[PDB]
Amino acid sequence: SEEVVIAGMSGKLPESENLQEFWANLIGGVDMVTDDDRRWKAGLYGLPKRSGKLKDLSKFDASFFGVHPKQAHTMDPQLRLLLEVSYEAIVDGGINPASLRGTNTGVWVGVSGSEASEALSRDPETLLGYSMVGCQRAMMANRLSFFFDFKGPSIALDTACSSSLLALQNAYQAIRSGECPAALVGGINLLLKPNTSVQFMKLGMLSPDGTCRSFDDSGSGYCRSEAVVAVLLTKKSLARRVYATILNAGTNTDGSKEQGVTFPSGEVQEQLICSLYQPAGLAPESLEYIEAHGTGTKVGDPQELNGITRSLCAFRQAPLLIGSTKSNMGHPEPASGLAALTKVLLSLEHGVWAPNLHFHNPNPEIPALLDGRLQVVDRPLPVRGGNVGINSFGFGGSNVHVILQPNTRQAPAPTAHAALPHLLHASGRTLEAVQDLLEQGRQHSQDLAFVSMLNDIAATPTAAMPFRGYTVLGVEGRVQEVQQVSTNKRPLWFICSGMGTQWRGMGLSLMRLDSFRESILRSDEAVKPLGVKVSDLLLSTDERTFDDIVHAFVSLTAIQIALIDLLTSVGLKPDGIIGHSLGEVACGYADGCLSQREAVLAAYWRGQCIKDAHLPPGSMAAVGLSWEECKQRCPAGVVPACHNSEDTVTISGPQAAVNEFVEQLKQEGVFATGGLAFHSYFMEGIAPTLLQALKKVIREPRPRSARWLSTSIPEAQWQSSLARTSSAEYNVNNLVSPVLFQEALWHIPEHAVVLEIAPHALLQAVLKRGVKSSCTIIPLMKRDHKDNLEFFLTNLGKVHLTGINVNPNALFPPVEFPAPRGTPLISPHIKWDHSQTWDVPVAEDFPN
Amino acid sequence: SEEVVIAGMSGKLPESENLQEFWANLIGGVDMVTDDDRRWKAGLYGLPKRSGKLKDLSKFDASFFGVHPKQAHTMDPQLRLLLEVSYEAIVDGGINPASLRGTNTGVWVGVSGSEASEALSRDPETLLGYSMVGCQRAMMANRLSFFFDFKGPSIALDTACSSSLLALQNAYQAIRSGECPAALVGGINLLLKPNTSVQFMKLGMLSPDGTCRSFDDSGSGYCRSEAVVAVLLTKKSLARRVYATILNAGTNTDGSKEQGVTFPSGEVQEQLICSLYQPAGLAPESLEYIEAHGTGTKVGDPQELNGITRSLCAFRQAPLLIGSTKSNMGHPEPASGLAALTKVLLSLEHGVWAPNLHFHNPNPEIPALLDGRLQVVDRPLPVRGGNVGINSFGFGGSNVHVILQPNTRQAPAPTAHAALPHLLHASGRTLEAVQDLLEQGRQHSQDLAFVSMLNDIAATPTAAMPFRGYTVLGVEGRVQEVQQVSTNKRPLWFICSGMGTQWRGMGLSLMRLDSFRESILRSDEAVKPLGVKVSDLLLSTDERTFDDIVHAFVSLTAIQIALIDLLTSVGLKPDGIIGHSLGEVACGYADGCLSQREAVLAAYWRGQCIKDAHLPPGSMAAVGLSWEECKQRCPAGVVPACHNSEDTVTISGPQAAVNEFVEQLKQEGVFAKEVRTGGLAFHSYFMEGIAPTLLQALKKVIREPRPRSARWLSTSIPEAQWQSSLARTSSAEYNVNNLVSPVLFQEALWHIPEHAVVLEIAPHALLQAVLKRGVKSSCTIIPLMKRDHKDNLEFFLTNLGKVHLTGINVNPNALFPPVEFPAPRGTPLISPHIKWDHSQTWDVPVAEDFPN
Ligand SMILES: CC(C)(COP(=O)(O)OP(=O)(O)OC[C@H]1O[C@@H](n2cnc3c(N)ncnc32)[C@H](O)[C@@H]1OP(=O)(O)O)[C@@H](O)C(=O)NCCC(=O)NCCS
Repeated sequence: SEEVVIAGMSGKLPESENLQEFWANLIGGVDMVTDDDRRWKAGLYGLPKRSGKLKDLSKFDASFFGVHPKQAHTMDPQLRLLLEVSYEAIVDGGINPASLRGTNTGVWVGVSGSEASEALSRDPETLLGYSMVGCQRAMMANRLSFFFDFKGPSIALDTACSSSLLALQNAYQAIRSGECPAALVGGINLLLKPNTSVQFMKLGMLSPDGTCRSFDDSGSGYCRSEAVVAVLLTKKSLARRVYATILNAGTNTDGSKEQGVTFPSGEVQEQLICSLYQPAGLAPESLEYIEAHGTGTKVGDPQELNGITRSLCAFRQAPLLIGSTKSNMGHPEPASGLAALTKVLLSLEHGVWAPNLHFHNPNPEIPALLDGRLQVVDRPLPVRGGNVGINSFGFGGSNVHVILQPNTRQAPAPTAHAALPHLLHASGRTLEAVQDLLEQGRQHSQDLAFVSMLNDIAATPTAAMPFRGYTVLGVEGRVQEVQQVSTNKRPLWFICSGMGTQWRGMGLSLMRLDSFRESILRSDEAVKPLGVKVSDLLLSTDERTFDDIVHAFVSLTAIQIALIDLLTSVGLKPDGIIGHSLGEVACGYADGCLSQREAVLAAYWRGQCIKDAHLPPGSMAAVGLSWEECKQRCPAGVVPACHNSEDTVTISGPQAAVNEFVEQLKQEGVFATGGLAFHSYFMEGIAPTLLQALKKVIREPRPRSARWLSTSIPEAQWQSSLARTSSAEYNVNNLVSPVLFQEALWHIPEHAVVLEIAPHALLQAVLKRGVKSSCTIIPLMKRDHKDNLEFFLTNLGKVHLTGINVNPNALFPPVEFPAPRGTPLISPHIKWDHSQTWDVPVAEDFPN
Repeated sequence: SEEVVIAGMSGKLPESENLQEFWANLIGGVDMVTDDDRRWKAGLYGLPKRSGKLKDLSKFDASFFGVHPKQAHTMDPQLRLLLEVSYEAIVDGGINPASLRGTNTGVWVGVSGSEASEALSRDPETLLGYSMVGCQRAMMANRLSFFFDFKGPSIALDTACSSSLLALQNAYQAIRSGECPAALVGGINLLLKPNTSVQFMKLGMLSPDGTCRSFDDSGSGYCRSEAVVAVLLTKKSLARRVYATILNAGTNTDGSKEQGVTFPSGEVQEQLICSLYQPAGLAPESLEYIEAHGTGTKVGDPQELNGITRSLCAFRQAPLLIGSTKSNMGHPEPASGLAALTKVLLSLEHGVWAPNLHFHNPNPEIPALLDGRLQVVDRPLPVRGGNVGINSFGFGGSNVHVILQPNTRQAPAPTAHAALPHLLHASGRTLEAVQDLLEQGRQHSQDLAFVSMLNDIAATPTAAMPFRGYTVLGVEGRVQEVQQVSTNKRPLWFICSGMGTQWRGMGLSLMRLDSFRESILRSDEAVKPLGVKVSDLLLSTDERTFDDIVHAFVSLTAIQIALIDLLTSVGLKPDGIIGHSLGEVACGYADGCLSQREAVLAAYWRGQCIKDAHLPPGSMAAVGLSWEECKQRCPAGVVPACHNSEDTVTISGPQAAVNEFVEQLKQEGVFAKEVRTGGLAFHSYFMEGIAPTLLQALKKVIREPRPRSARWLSTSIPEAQWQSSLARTSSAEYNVNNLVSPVLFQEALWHIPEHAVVLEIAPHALLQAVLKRGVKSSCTIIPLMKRDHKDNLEFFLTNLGKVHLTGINVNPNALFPPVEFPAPRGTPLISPHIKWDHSQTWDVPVAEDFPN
């Protein structure tokens, strides 16, 4: 009531294009403060040459954010960057942004400077109205709320250095209280305007060396720095990834102080800390590490650390580890808190505290550094376990402290079926975007949570993310396609194929998959009282198992049902359905006419009734002749049985006549079963005995829907009493009547996606010829493929490639969240279309 | 679940130097939008000539706020003005700011613009570091928190037009939750930089006519305006004044909208409203009036009002009254919400809704205006009763709504309490500041709550408010002084006087005062078993009552105790204490040595033991001779008895010798007059006769001798022996010693420090004369009662006033029965009578300080 977690993060920091580059610099002891001329000539107005600066301000994937180019060029680069970082942070947490649209999710952005607004409003003659909508401080929050459709609070707040952590704290209370299910929290700072650094210099706040020497005797001021950081908070119930749980957080203010408004009151800071620990059941003994503000100033460092000594150290046996991210990258003013937060969370996730720079000699006014009660993290130390504190104190006296509980959940042990292959989808703005996400999958193909999260974020509108891809994890090579999509809503068609598609040990492969095996085990309950188990048949090693015509009819249709069950579980419902032979039983299941039990028995009795009449030897053959031209040339006894295409027709009749009429047909160069002759007169013998058996199984005939196109009954009689329902009468009719397949294939619309639901994809050949050029035709199993699970997965991948959304996670047992600690970061692999590049204000745009 | 009230308010609005001028303009239908050149040449860059502007930005009482002049000149005028308005708002609510120092009181300021910061940071070569501390947006909140010592949150927030009402809403939740006992909420906007108006113009947001034609068909944009407003919220338990109770408030945000980020979503606004009424037990039927955002834009007016129609009108039988303060003064952007709030609260307080301007033809896209379900307040209508809604919606989509319950408490009946005089104090920055507050008191002298509040806020540090004053209400003429104070902490001395101070029906007057009467009735219980009641003695008509030496001793000391009890109840604890004669008994009470019972019996037995010995006729006389010169010239049997001053000494002895030594002393031209003593010779050998009989009686009354403190200076025992066994405690032994030993009074009066305040605690102020001569020139000497004054209550009050005049804080409210708060509705505003020292004028950025 209610637990609040840090779910996702991203950022741009000095010399750090994303949080991965940031971690690299932290743990590697790189100093991200630089002295180049990026923002203004170094030395200008006597300023320090050193400051923390972002690599680039010019990039922004404008069309993704609905920004036309004339506006993009007049947005605060703070905002352009924050839009990307905010998206990065939401998907970092395994969360599809669509899941939060329309919700009362809040946005709080800590921000102290609107230097671009100043620049872009300097000339009345030429300025643009829309510059306000891209630059005014309120918009730093409001444009986020607008893009993401977050209808909770949308506030830009300024408390100077504490602004971003105060934003965290405000968001935290909104979630704890119930106001908000989640919150996007931002911190931003840019160094565009030199006059600002001069004001700070003249106040005595900036060190000339341009260095935050956190805790050192040598410390003589702070280094100004840039940062764009965002973090997603959610209530625990919505989280996938969880970096940490926020145990507590508050703010107070120094109030009145004899020494002046910018003198930090260590006593009041201490007061804030004290109010948040022991009074809330949280012991200072529980802390492992505290991230101090640590700007490295003569006055403020001792105030702060001595305050820590009195509020926390005094109630502890063990030394308290202390650090400050500012030693590494300088001080990004209002973004300081979230910048530091990312250091803490990256440190926790990697198991190692990233060390401070510039700590050579403890400040002698700070007893606890000299007696070892505080221990500066000055080389990488391993994370021993414990809660974490964060200070962020602004120069006007606004103080904030937050207490974190790191997530320590470990990966599950691999089970019997983590050995399986998995499927990974991706969407993206560019080819590289998709390539990178897929590569990350390949590199962490065993991290079930990581893959589960990547799959959740892949289902996106095709307008927004026009590139898709898939790869199959857990198999020999790089099995991968990636391609651009066009935004046609591509309609989905199921084709259930007939006999001929059986084979030796089919579905031995897919029985490994728990989801498939369950649809087989449910088909077992339909045929247990009749002394047969489909599960045994599929798992059988016996060469001859499927020779028996009941073993074949039941196994063929039980596999079609399992394939339909999987396809359903991943979110595919068909726009149209078409059968061939025995496939019309499976179509009935796909249409909601037959239950599972009904359809499996309609295959058993269809097979049992034919086996028991020990009929004469018959034969069929596909032949290269049209429909009307088969009736012409067919010897007596042989009839055209299935209208596959304009060129292919399958004929049916007695073995004698058919084997002869085929050898005489090859001798004129023309294209040319179980010893049975389906869809001929031969089965009118079965008609009455079947009708009776299947009247006992299909008691309550349910209507066929518009989506299912019949192949047992021509278009002409679609309206009839027979065609209304999937009755026992409908089924018998299918057996004797011809299969009018090419008849239905005319109806398939442009750009459709056609799925051949069968244990072997026999009709691939026919469907290409029968269906429009645009349409893509996708098999699901192939006969004697080394591994059909791989095959199935690879072809689901091809469906995702079309623009239809597919979520593979339902194929495998669901992952238990929160994700384990150490689950790889997602934010750094979200890549944008930066073909771009956009205007950025420059020093000469401001007064001198 | 803690009730949150709006306790106090102040502001500067267009053409309106305070909320009274603002109310005058509202109810009078004055248009505060003007077209002069104050900020920039009107018309510049094609801008509207019209905007709402403050009369002045140049004033600020810098030293009061601890701002040195070099910094004052480089502060955002927003902040300078906000500091004054914030102070004004706290004291408006009857609340002394000192009562909130050190507390977790929060500060939230809605603010969208830092145009002064831009100006003051334009030249690197010459700019000041201090400019940041006076101009950066965070400081608009942080400097308030610094000055007032408010240690809760200190946040400057920007949601464009909704910022100040969002600040109200955030503060509201902090108080409701327990985070904060109170909160200062500000809203600020200035029009310094023309380029900003150009940006707004180019976005299509500003009407050319420079007018918010709220709800009119004609409406084509908004008028930009300035405003500095602040409001104090508290939890109910801390409030004195209560304008209204906040029943509910929330914010949401429009989110995603096809039409663009600055298109207002009436549907989402509706959603916000819906979430705050029926789900919280608040019925739309309960509203009387809703203050709409009402910027007067083609698109936004219908979105808003139709949203109101669907969220509220649809659940109402009666028409809903609607208005917008923006018709009156334009739109002050982030300060819009609190500006509108003051309209609502002023309207409520005066009993009349201030009408909109510029409403001629209803916007035809708004059905509810045409069918009468919404009724624009376009002429002044009386307030019939009901809850009030306020909308404030920012152009980036941040929406806020607050629901108010107006305060309707009425003044109690004057009833069976027949009207006493009261005392009214005031502090201020200038003479006028004090004169005005006192005048307001005089004009509302029967509003008990108003007076009680004015008294609470008068107690201030003397460094900060160097002028004080008082008046006595409820009496014949104008009893008033006002004067400047010096910042010496002036120490407070009590002088308990001796005999001679009795008189016929003394304290008949002060028995009206409940607190005094009770200290008499407690002195009655000490002497009921001995067949005497002091209350009867004071109320007695018998001319001779106080001739009897026990009637006098007990009544004199019982009144001294009651005066000490009053002085205590108004907050005065003495820095030093000094007795004379029988006064050393009362000193014991004032020092915490004697209980009330102990001290009243130590007067009874001191008097009864002298009455019993019917000793020889004796006499005393004050004489014009120094201490050592009396031992020289005194005939044997006469001794110098009391050392009153360097000039006056009272001699004591047998009637024979003293009457002769007085006629021989006038024949050498020396001052010499008899003292009326009951024919007795105090502080002579004559009382060694009483010594044993008293010591025994007083050992039965003072069972457990308690130590005298450093504060009490003895007059029965010289300085030299202050360390002794006798002087440790206020024992029976100490008391007997006083009777026989001389009274060493001028001895103690040397010790009284410079600039002290000396109170003669006696039923008549006999020693006034003596104390002036005995004590340093600086020191001020104040009586408390005077013999045969027409009315001693008036006198007492007038002299408490004179104590307040010195810089020592006195709170008269405890003398009278406590006022029940919240104050009644209509209690006069305080904010407009808080006047500052505006002698200095300060820099204000100008249009030329920005780019062109
Ligand atoms: C300082 C002092 C000289 C001033 O005396 P004062 O100004 O004449 O004061 P008084 O109380 O006498 O009052 C003034 C007038 O009212 C008269 N009066 C009215 N009511 C009176 C009353 N109840 N008792 C005595 N006199 C009274 C006086 O006779 C006097 O008359 P005058 O104006 O014609 O001279 C003198 O009060 C003094 O020294 N008192 C201290 C005596 C002392 O030390 N001990 C006494 C007992 S231990």
